[PDB]
Amino acid sequence: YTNCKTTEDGQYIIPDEVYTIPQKESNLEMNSEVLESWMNYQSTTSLSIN
Amino acid sequence: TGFQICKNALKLPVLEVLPGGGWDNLRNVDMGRVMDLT
Repeated sequence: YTNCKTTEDGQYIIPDEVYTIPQKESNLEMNSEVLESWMNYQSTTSLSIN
Repeated sequence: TGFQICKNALKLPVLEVLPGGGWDNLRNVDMGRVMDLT
């Protein structure tokens, strides 16, 4: 670190023997999946004998 | 060949995207600079 070399954006100090290509890339992927099932069964039998 | 003097004087960021570097066309990637940047 003799030369106190810095990345051009001024963010980080780097050793004299390396160089940085700035590729400031971000990837986002959000996947949401909702499954809802509802089954309602209702029965009613009624028998009357007189 | 460092820009730290100018940063000390001007207090500005350096344009980080610069020509003069080598370009591997097969792999499409940057490699060490060819032209001199002072």
